[PDB]
Order: sequence, then C-alpha cells, then structure tokens
Amino acid sequence: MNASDFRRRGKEMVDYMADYLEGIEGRQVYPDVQPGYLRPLIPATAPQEPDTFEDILQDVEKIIMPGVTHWHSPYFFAYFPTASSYPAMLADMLCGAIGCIGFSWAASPACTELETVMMDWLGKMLQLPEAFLAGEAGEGGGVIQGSASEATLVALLAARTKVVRRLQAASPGLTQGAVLEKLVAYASDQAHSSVERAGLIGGVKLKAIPSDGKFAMRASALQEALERDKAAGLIPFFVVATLGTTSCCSFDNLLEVGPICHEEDIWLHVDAAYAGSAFICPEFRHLLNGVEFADSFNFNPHKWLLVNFDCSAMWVKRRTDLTGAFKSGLITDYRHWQLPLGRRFRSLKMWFVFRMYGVKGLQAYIRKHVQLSHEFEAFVLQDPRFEVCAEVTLGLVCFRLKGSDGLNEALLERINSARKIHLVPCRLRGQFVLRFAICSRKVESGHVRLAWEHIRGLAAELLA
Amino acid sequence: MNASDFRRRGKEMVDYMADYLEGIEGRQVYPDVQPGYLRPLIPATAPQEPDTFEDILQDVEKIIMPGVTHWHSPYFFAYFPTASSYPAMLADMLCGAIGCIGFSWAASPACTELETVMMDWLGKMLQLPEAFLAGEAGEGGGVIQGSASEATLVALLAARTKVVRRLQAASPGLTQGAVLEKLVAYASDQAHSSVERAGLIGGVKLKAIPSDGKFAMRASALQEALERDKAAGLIPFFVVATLGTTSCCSFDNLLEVGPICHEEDIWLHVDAAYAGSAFICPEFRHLLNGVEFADSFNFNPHKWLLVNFDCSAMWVKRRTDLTGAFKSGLITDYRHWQLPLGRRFRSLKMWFVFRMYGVKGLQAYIRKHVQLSHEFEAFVLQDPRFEVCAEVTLGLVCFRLKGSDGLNEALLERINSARKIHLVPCRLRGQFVLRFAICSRKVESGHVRLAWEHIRGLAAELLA
Ligand SMILES: Cc1ncc(COP(=O)(O)O)c(CNN[C@@](C)(Cc2ccc(O)c(O)c2)C(=O)O)c1O
Ligand SMILES: Cc1ncc(COP(=O)(O)O)c(CNN[C@@](C)(Cc2ccc(O)c(O)c2)C(=O)O)c1O
Repeated sequence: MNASDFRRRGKEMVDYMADYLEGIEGRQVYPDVQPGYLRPLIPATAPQEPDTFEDILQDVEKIIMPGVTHWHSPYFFAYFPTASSYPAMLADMLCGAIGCIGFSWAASPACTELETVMMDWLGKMLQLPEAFLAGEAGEGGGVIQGSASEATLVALLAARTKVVRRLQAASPGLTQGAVLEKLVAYASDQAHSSVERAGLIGGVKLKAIPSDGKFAMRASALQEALERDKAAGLIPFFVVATLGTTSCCSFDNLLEVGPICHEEDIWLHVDAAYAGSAFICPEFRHLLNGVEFADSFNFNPHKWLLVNFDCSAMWVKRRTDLTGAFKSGLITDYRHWQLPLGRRFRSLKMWFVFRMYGVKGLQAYIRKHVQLSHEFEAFVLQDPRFEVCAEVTLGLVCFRLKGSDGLNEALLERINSARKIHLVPCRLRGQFVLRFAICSRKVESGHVRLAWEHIRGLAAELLA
Repeated sequence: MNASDFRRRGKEMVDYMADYLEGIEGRQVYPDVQPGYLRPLIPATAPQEPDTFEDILQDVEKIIMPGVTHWHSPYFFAYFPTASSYPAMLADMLCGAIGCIGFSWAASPACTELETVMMDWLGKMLQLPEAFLAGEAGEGGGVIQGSASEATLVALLAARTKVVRRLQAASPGLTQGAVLEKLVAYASDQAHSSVERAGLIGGVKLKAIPSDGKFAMRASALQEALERDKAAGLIPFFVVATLGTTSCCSFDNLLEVGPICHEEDIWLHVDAAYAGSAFICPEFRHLLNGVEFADSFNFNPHKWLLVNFDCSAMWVKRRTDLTGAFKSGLITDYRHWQLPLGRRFRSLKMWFVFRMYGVKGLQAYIRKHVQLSHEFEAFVLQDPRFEVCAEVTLGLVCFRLKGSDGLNEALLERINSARKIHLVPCRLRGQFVLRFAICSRKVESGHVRLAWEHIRGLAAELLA
C-alpha cells in the first residue's frame, strides 16, 4: 500500500481503535478460548497475493478479539495496570513514521537528545536528587529501558563489572569466573521474579532477604544476611530494594538499606516499577526517601504513568558505572546504557503524555486511582466476613474472606467463572490472598462498587 | 484527552505521517545540527497544564525534524535499511490500542498464539527445515525478539547453560564460574559488534575467526582455531555464523561450518539480520543452505522485510535448549524465550505486512532493491576511476576510488558535506571503502542514477 491508501486506512484504524477502547466495557474481560484455539482458524501459509484491509479487520474482530484479555476494561483488576493513553498512541504513530534506529547520535540526534531531556523532566517531577539528573554538567542521567526486568539486569551487569574490577585492581591475577563464584546479590523475599532472572542471566547467586511484618526489607535482616555471607567468604555486590511489591504493594526501607549498601560498597538498585509513578504526588514522595543512596533507580511509566508499554525509566548517578559494563552532561551514546544496540524514538511518548496531560493531569490520574483503591478498601472494612491483608497505600487492595485458603480459592474460582471481573491472587506468608488492583484509565467509583457487590454476592452464596 | 479528541487528532496525525513520508525527498537526509542542540530549545521542566496538540506538532516540525536523520529518504544509503511500511504502522496502532502485555498466555492468548503462527508462516516463506517450525507437534519454533543483538545474546545464554550442564555432568563440583573461565565463543572477524557485546555480557571469551578472500568464515579457519583452543584447555561452546555481514554483505559458509559445530557439539547460531529477508526469494535461498545444522537462526524483518522496528525473528530446533536458559507444538510461555518478561502484540505487524503485501509483493520488493543495487554496481564498473570491492549479491555495493585511502576519505567528506545523499564507509582489510546500501522502500532507478552522478562529479573535482 501507498501514502494515499494509508491516509484512508489509517483514519479507519483510528476509528477502530477509538471504538474498541470506547466500547470496551461491553467486552468480556477474560477470554473463554482454550490454548491453541488460533492456529486452526487461520491459513497455514502466508497469502501469495494481498488480502484486503477489510478482511484483516474482520479477522481482528472475529478471530483475534476472542483471544484477547482486555487490560483496559474498567473491570480488569489484575496484576498492575499497564499504560494506555491517546497521547502515547499519537506519539507511537509519529515514532513509527520517523522510523529511525537511534543506535548512535548520528542515526538521529533528536532520538537521543529528546530522551535525555524527558528523563530530566521526569526526574524533576519525581523530585529525584540532582545526582540523577543529566542537565548540562551532571555525571548521572536517565535512559528509557524496554522494561523494568531489563533495567534490573542492566544494573546487575553494571554492578557485576564494578565489583569485578574492584577485586581485580587489588589482586590482578583474578579471573571473571573466579569472581562470579563469590558474588552474591540480594532482594526481598517479596521481590519480583525479574530479579531472579537477572541473577540467573548474570551468573550470580541471588539470596532473598526475609521481609518484616509489613513485607518490607529492613536493615536488621539485610545486615544479618551480609554478615553470614561475608563470613562464608561470599562478596555482596548488589541489592535490589523494591518500592511497591507485586504481592501487596509494600515498600522496602530505603533509609535503612541505603546506608548499609553505602558502607559495604554494594550497588543499590531501586525497583519501583509500579509505585514509582505515585512519587510525582508530594503526598507519596516520602516513600522514595533514601533514593539518594541508590546507584540506580527505575520505575515503569508504562505501568502507571500513561506511557504505553515499551517505556521503563532508569536513572543512575554515574554514567561511567553503567557505561563500563557495555564497553558528563549531554548524553550521545545510549547504546552503552542498555542491552540492545538499536532503539526507536520512544521518548516521543513521554513528551506527548507529559505535555498533553501536564503534571497536574498526571497527578489527578494517580490520585483518582488511589481514591478508588480506598473506596474498595472501605467496602471490605465494612463487611465483617472479609479482612484487608495489608496496608493500602496505592492502587492495590489485598483482601480475603475470613476463613481457610480453600474457601478463598473457591471464591476466586467463582469470580473467574462468572466472567464479570478479572483479578488474580497471591500468597502472603503461605496464606491465599485475593488482589484487587485499580488498573483501567477509565475505572470510576461505579465500577469499583459493582465489582465489590459482585464479589460480596458470590461470597454469600459460597458461605451458604 | 478522550476518544473523541483522539478520533480527531489521530486522523490529523495520520495525515502528518503520510505528508512526512510522502514529501521526504524534499528533506535534507543528514542534519546540520550540533550535539546538544535540543536542550536549549525546549523548557527545562514539564508543563503544569496541558500544551495543545497544535503546539506539539509545530515543535515536531521546527525542533525535532532538524535533528532527524531521514532513514526513509530515497537518498539515505547508509548502514542497512530499517523497515517502514504502512501495513506495519497500521498494526502498531492496533497493537497499542489492544495494549496487552503478553507475559503469559492468560495475559492475552492471541498475543502469544498469533506470534507462533506468524513465525511458522515466515519459516515456510524461507523454506526453513521443518525442525524449526512449531506446527502442532514440533519441538522447535520461533519467537519475535526485540532485535538481532538480543537474539544473539539469548542464543549465547542458552548455549552457555547447555555446555555448563554437560560439563557439570562430568564434573559435578564444577561451578558456573569455573566453567565460564574455559568457555570460548567464535564469530567471523566480519561479525557484527552485537556478538562481542553478547560475549561480554555472557562473561565468556570471544575469538574472531579470520575470514577468507570473500570475507567468509571457512571450515579450515574454524577448525584451526578449535584445535588450538581445545589444546590450550578451552572449551568451544558457541559459534555465530553471519549471513550478510555489515561491512560488505559477505556470507559465512554454513555447509562447511555446520558439520564441524555438529561434531564438536558447539551451539551454532546463525545471524542473518539483513540478508535473511532475501531468502524468501528462491534465487537467494541457496545462501542459507546448511541452516539445518544451526541450533538457532535469526534475521530482522525490521531491516529488510518491511516490518517496522521492534521485530527480530528467531527460531530454534529445540525449545527445551532455549527455555532451559531462563528457568511440543503449541507455545504458551514466550517469557522463557527472551530476556524481558513483558512484550507487546508485535506479531500483529507481521500479520498485516504479510497479508497486505502477500509473499509476491514482498519478493518484488526484495528483487527491486537487488536490481537497484546492481544498477549502481554497473555504473561503478563503467568508470575506470572506481572499483567494486566485493561481490555484490544483495542491496549493498562496496566501492572506492582507485587510489589511496586518504583520497577516498576525502571523497566521503565531500559527499557528507554536500548533504545530497548519506553513506557510511567501512574498512576491508585495512582498506577504506565506501558503502552504497539500497535502503528506502521508495528508492527508484532515478535516485540511484542521480546518486551516482553526484558521486562521480565529486570524484572528478577531487581528482583535479
Ligand atoms: C515490582 C516489579 N518489578 C519489576 C517488574 C517487571 O516490569 P516489566 O514488566 O517492565 O519488565 C514488575 C512488573 N510487572 N509484574 C506484573 C504486575 C505484570 C505487569 C503488569 C503491567 C505491565 O505493564 C507489565 O509490564 C507487567 C505481575 O503481574 O507480574 C514489578 O511489579
Ligand atoms: C549482521 C548484523 N547482525 C546483527 C545486527 C544487530 O541487529 P539489531 O539492530 O536488530 O540489534 C546487525 C544490525 N545493524 N547494523 C547496522 C546495519 C545498524 C542498523 C541498521 C538497520 C536496523 O534496522 C538496525 O536495527 C540496525 C550497522 O550499520 O551497524 C547486523 O548488521
């Protein structure tokens, strides 16, 4: 197809996209399709001659949609939200049209330059210490990573290279392999699985630190682990502090963990994938206190800041520490800040979102979700049959029917079978817990109310 | 902004995208902007209140465009092409609207299922051995990687885990670190830098194999290296054969290298980033012969198959070998086939491109570029002042002005300073060479002719 055809089809696609998101409430959130449903519905080979756009769109609706879990439905309360905003979609369109591969400055100056500024803009919205800002003379700076899982691996690799060099500077005949055997990384027992994958890929041992009563990593527990492992001849080199754990959105104590990592010269990476977005609101910023001790900080605007997926934000205090793993002020070589060499103009999404919503719009968005979260929490607190299982700070409420895990697993099955809303569970200290996460950009109090009524009703039937 | 605003702005964006690509020939390919030009032109902070869409679009045109290198201009003859097609853009739009994160089957069945089928469709277009196809009972299969650089690291990690397990089976006290010290990987001296990055990240030694007269890796040179390294107590575990090297688009000999890797039980990964797309044309398929010996095969539809960047295609013969590094028939867990956990619905781009162009349209596209490449080659062969430096098989012509490297470096500077076309050089055996790569989806004979006339003219002035 050509430009004139695109002008026509592109506009049709725009209406199709708007129609989908606009009438999404009428879709069943979770699909009834069985694994393997798709292959028999489409040809086993690509067509020799063109199919029409109309035919493809019909297939999207009749063959693809039945196998889609609608992340953006007001009734999707699973995992954590993923971002969807029209400004981000407009930027993605422009991004694909410009279509440059920013593997070097010369490949498209703006592809690299806009990103550094967007990262400073965002760094300021979060009130990050200046050490993380690029500005005109900063040693630090930020980069867009493809995802938090990748950001963590990047930080682990930078940390691995750094401690290897420190060990080798003092004892030159030491090999990389010999050093790997002694390296140990730590993360909370509530840390996301991306940390274990990073340890596995990095070839190092990863040890979980027992979390406290509020599922937070504490100085005492970290120190205990450090002493035991150093005594055994292991070398702590990397710690991942999680702000906004997946299970119950708890927060590791950065003010306690930071000083320890500093004293032991341990690389401290902060994973705030979900919660990070809330930090642009002054009332939640205290949760990030202690980030001044972090060597790297990361959160996903593609979760809770409306920047469509393919946008994880990472900052470091020393580009040299990051850069050393893959070989001030202005950044010209992002290829040394990430695993892949190529990259597309993703900073455009941030620019459009930040400018079209404005900081105030983004704050209102966060605050509304937190309000909705508390509305759901209030419902649960009013019913003596249920219990809230963890402090509710952001858009996640962990709850359960007072009773056995079997009862709650049954409640979850009833909810999934009903197909009205979609939630997922988790285990908090072996205990089965239901998670209610405010996800959709357009969830309203009504949806939360109906979701609660639906859940309360099923619970009643079950209790009988 | 809301759906109705998007219906309006999205359509405006469509026209803006079409206008840009349509009038791209009137843009200067390479920018005159200096590093750091952007920061002073935009605010140091995000706006508190919304900016208008009109204002953003004006900034795109006045502030962003001057810092963009136009990859899609008919006059961009640098590196290798990157993909840009309207069907791919249409799919990307849909992809962002559905906006699912396919980290598991349940997160969106179709996000995972369509991908496996598209990979089989593409596998069939390339006439890959059936061992690489998923089908209904295959052990192999394909996955979309974010890029070839990542695909190579994935294969290296799978290979690293495989040889480590084989070894610890013989010597169970052998640690991962002890094994890493003995591992050696190989690639041609013409291999892309992504291979060195993979070795660095994987913590293993990478050794370059001298290429022959046609810049191809040969059995003799590989064997020589293997014998020397095994004798030194090193363990070969991974070889990257490159089909379509960046410098001169040469091809490693798979028929020679394959048997050796098989006999030595060395993981053979095939990197065909650019050239891979040509293999859907029967007249170029012989270049891929020997892929039956490969453990993993990869090429980028986002280079030369019109699937907009963020689309690298990788196949393996044994999902178990790949999967083992991150832990038949239907694939439900792509999270064990790649580094990141999340992923978007990228298979949509393949589906739209394959269906809207049809195999025949894709083959016509490839053939036209190869024809244009030979047209340029013919021009060079007619002028006794120049020489072609390597066999021309696909869309790349390596040439130089007969004489010193200094003369050619001067010619390149003249070309870049003129700002009419954009090319990059490379060194072939220390010799400075100019590269002419057919890139744009809309390059025509006229463009190639004008580019040659422009180059010939500058060469004349210089020679005087
Ligand atoms: C605390 C924490 N750290 C890292 C990650 C990985 O982030 P990414 O997906 O960018 O690699 C997670 C993220 N996600 N875990 C979820 C919530 C799944 C999910 C929801 C929404 C998204 O946009 C993504 O990308 C993933 C879980 O269900 O496992 C995390 O929470
Ligand atoms: C032979 C070869 N192998 C691997 C790679 C890496 O691919 P990717 O960019 O997906 O990680 C390359 C690729 N690119 N090298 C180029 C041609 C730059 C480039 C051009 C067009 C693209 O779409 C991308 O992604 C990159 C370079 O000149 O170095 C490769 O050639």
